[PDB]
Amino acid sequence: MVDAFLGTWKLVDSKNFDDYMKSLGVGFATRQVASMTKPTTIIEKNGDILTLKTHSTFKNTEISFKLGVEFDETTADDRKVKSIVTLDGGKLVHLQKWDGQETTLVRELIDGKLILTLTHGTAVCTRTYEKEA
Ligand SMILES: CCCCCCCCCCCCCCCCCC(=O)O
Repeated sequence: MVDAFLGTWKLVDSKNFDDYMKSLGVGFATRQVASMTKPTTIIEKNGDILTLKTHSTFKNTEISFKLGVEFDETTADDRKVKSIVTLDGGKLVHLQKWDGQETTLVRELIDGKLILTLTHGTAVCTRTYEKEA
């Protein structure tokens, strides 16, 4: 079940985000500001429809999806992708596909913290979120 993921979460640690963003071709100036941004992520559910909000002073996104059903997405860096999110080994696994490329955004609860692992190419970023509410 998804239920321990639900709520409001704040970024408290980030490792290799610049490498991940550079791998996606994000420009230097956007990486600069993103490296100093601390987002809030809000995860809500209504039945098997999940809504994932990511808020900040820089960029803001919102997606809604049905678990295990593909959806179109336009990412914070303006990639137009085909996406699917599923529970897999108790993790929320978000797979984005575009132009034959793939990136995964994997969320796992470890000791009450939500660990977001971002993989594109060889770049692996780990971001740790702490529960606000
Ligand atoms: C909405 C805020 C996202 C994080 C700061 C802006 C970064 C914009 C350029 C890179 C976007 C890459 C895809 C989205 C990464 C999501 C990271 C996260 O939720 O912590």
